[PDB]
Formats: sequence, structure tokens, C-alpha cells
Amino acid sequence: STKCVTIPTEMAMCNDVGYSEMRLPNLMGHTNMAEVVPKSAEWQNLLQTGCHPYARTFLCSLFAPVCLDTFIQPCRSMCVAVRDSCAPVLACHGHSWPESLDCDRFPAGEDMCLDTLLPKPSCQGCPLIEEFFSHKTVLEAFCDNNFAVKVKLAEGPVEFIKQGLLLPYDTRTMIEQWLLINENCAQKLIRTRPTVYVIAGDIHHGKVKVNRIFHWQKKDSQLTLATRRWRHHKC
Repeated sequence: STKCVTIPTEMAMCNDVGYSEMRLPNLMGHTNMAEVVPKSAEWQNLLQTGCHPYARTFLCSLFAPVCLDTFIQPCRSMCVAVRDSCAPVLACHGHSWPESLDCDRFPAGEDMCLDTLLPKPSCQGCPLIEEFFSHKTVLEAFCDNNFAVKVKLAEGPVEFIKQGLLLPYDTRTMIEQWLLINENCAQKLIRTRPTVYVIAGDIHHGKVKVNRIFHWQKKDSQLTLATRRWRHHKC
């Protein structure tokens, strides 16, 4: 038996994707909502990393499929595109792309399947949290990297030192995505109490890479001096 049931608000994967009802069993083989919801919740961290714009579409088509008796599967090429961008993020959390989503289970081509007609943080080594630095070294970091920001983590409102093309909202989100991906690094940084850092990095093509992190301590002089002189500094 197959039934059409409303997507409950507690299913964060799919509670705001445009349609409101789903098929049981779903394409994952879950038979009831007590199974669907916690299994879907395993993906909540991943979906917040922004690793692929179609990640949520892809997963909802499997977890909350539309109410036909025919299964409309994602096309293999959609699985491959989402896997290739998001499996590196899973690996950064100690997880792997599940065998239940190996892309060979989905049809090749584009008939009867779901297909497609900003800079991304990557999993990287943790930057040293620098503490005994001179303002000269900070300024050289500002010259080299194409952005630098002052942020407070606990992650409050961000002050640009070297802004470039960056928009404030986008930069905030890029930082939070970097912290969510790089869980091991976040844990060293967000050692409560709330802490202030200067973060210098590079938005290459088209990835974000954090290269330098400077701890802004209570009675700092060197980051103060560096941020004051940056405006008039010559590289």
C-alpha cells in the first residue's frame, strides 16, 4: 500500500520546498514518518554547508517524493553532481556518501528523471591560531590574501579589513559555512568564552581558503596597530 501524507514541519529537510505532501514508502524505502523524519535529520548539518545548490532538491526527491504511484527518480547526473560537491564535506565530518545513494542506482540520461535544464569553503587543514605576532606580519598577511575580516565567535557581525568584492551578508554566510564544514577547526576556535579573531583568506576560483587566523586578545596592541595602518599601508 502507498499513501500520500503531509510533510510535517518537524521534517526540516523538506518542510519549505514548495509542495506540502509526500509519498510513502519513499524512494529510500522508509515506510512511515517515524522513520522518515530522523533519517532525514541526519542530513541537516550537511544541507547547511551550502555544498551544492541542488542538494536539498536531490534529497527531498528521495525522502519526500511527490504523490504519484510512479517513482520519479533523480537522474544519475544529478546524483553525481551533488555527490562530487558534498561527499568532500561529509568526509570532513568523518562521514561518507552512503551506499544507499551510490549514483549507479539512478538512471542514466534525462528521460523520466529529475535533472537540471557562492564561493565554496573546502575541507582544509586548520590554520594556526596565531597569538604572538607583530603588526608587520599581520600587514603582510593583509597584502597577500584577498580578504580579511574581524569576526567574533561564540558568530556576531563582521567588520571588513580588506573587503574586495565581498558583500557583508555573503561573507557572514561563507564564514559560518567554513566553520560548519571544518568542524575540527571550529572546535579549537570557539573555545568558549566568546573570542575575537582576524581571519585572512583567499577566494580563488571559486573556492574560499582561510590562510591566516589571528587571535584578538583583550589587551591587544598588534592587531589594533595593523588595522589602523592598513588603510595607508603600501604592499
